[PDB]
Amino acid sequence: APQTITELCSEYRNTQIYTINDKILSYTESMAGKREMVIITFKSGETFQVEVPGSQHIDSQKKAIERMKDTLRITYLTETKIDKLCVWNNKTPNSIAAISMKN
Amino acid sequence: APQTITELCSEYRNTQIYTINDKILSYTESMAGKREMVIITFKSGETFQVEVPGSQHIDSQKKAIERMKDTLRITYLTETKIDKLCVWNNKTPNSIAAISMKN
Amino acid sequence: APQTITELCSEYRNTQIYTINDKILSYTESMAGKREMVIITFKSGETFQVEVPGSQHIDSQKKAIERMKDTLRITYLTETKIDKLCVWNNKTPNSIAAISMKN
Amino acid sequence: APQTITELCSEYRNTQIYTINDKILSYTESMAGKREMVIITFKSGETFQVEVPGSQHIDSQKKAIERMKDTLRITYLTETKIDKLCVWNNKTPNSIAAISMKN
Amino acid sequence: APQTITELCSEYRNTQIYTINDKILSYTESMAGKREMVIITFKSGETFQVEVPGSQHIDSQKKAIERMKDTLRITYLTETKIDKLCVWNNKTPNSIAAISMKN
Ligand SMILES: O=C(O)c1cccc(O[C@H]2O[C@H](CO)[C@H](O)[C@H](O)[C@H]2O)c1
Ligand SMILES: O=C(O)c1cccc(O[C@H]2O[C@H](CO)[C@H](O)[C@H](O)[C@H]2O)c1
Ligand SMILES: O=C(O)c1cccc(O[C@H]2O[C@H](CO)[C@H](O)[C@H](O)[C@H]2O)c1
Ligand SMILES: OC[C@H]1O[C@H](O)[C@H](O)[C@@H](O)[C@H]1O
Ligand SMILES: OC[C@H]1O[C@H](O)[C@H](O)[C@@H](O)[C@H]1O
Repeated sequence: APQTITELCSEYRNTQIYTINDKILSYTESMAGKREMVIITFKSGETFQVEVPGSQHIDSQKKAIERMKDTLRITYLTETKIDKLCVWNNKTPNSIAAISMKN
Repeated sequence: APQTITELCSEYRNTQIYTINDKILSYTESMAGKREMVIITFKSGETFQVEVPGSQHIDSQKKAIERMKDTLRITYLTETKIDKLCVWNNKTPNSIAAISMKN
Repeated sequence: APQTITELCSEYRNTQIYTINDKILSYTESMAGKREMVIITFKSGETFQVEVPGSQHIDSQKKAIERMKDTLRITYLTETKIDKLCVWNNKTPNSIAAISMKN
Repeated sequence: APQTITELCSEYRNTQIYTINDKILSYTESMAGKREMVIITFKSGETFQVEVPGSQHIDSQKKAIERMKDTLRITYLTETKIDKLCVWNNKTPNSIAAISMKN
Repeated sequence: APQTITELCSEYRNTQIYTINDKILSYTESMAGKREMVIITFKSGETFQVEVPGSQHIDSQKKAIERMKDTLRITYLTETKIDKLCVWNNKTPNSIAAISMKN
């Protein structure tokens, strides 16, 4: 298995690493139908989503999507610095595939 | 996908944005049959609900309804300021579609 | 839907509101067979349970019973003040239907 | 239903209350197959388990076993003092049936 | 049942104890398909994973894998010191079987 977020991210096409090195500025959560998602922003203005679960996801990703949203909320609330995001860049806002944090 | 709670809110009929800019003043949770819901209030006097799951909701909203209640509870306990609420105004009290928090 | 805990409580038979205006004094949780329940007490001497799930509950209450136990635990741990409890008075100890918190 | 951990523990024939009055010293968690369990210790040296699920349990205990492990972790992390443990003392380590905490 | 992580770790082939005695340096979480996993690192240079669920896991391990990831997140966020890890050494990076914390 990969040993770093960059190694993992490189296994996928249409992805890139953002080096965030910052805490989340805003957290947005929606339960509206067909928009069941989370959006985060940083003081850089950069904005990222956890996508609504769809047919682009395999069954094993369903729990992992829910976990990713749990992680972003608690990351927001604790003011924890995010190090990198691995994101798909074929989505607007770019879509999170993985996150890393260091202290 | 939308980039902000206002953009997302505007995709739905019968909604409006409340700019709260404040922590939750009271949190109410019911496990009484047919009233399995959460109600929050603010110092300003406003009251909002997370509706009981019902036939107006689509399957994808089930998990998101539960997440929203989770979010409201930890937001309350941590005295986290809510920025905006996207609510449906055809319900009494108005019904939460989305929330945002800024730091 | 109701706007307050008292409104909600009054929709049900065999209920009453206790005004607690205090943090939980003690929290007890059991995984013992037939006694899978939570008990809370207050310095006033007042004791309440979340009932063991049973045939008196409907399916929409299953998640909500688990949520209520979750809420009592974290409310205890954080020394959060409880405003009111809606309880069923045809159980001993009285059984929690709904809870509100407010400082 | 019981109103205290003592009353509850008295309904079982191989149980014992351990008066702990202390925070958890160590927390151990395993996901190893057939050893999916939690072990806690205290400075007194006293060691306790949440048993692996099996035929010593009835179905109603399954969610409660997961809850109890959730409780021990957050109790450990928050340095929360445990008052009492009701345990089955026919197991090594003694097996947790219920927990109480007071402040 | 085992009374310590050391005893437990000894019941498995291809495992060893790592004495960590430190907080986690970095946390990585992926929801990318076929890489739904968590990676942790320490200042010692060691890297460990919670494996992607797979045919090597038995049904009783599926909730325990999710729990372990939950534990690693909150341990990271709270700067909690890890005592030992029981890991499988037939995986790269080595795969977490059990964790102990004291502190
Ligand atoms: O999500 C939509 O596309 C939608 C379409 C038509 C009505 C609508 O709102 C109703 O359902 C929501 C919950 O999804 C809420 O209860 C509103 O009060 C309803 O009007 C949403
Ligand atoms: O929720 C109702 O409309 C209802 C109907 C009949 C009985 C009832 O209360 C009983 O169940 C609650 C749990 O939902 C509690 O155990 C009471 O003690 C029971 O009487 C509610
Ligand atoms: O003594 C009793 O009344 C009693 C009832 C049900 C189970 C029980 O203990 C056994 O099961 C628990 C877990 O439910 C635990 O493993 C004990 O070690 C078992 O003896 C006692
Ligand atoms: O697994 C989710 C992933 O699925 C595909 O790879 C898409 O191209 C991405 O944009 C993303 O949605
Ligand atoms: O239970 C998980 C465990 O399963 C097997 O025994 C493998 O050999 C280990 O590498 C580990 O993956």
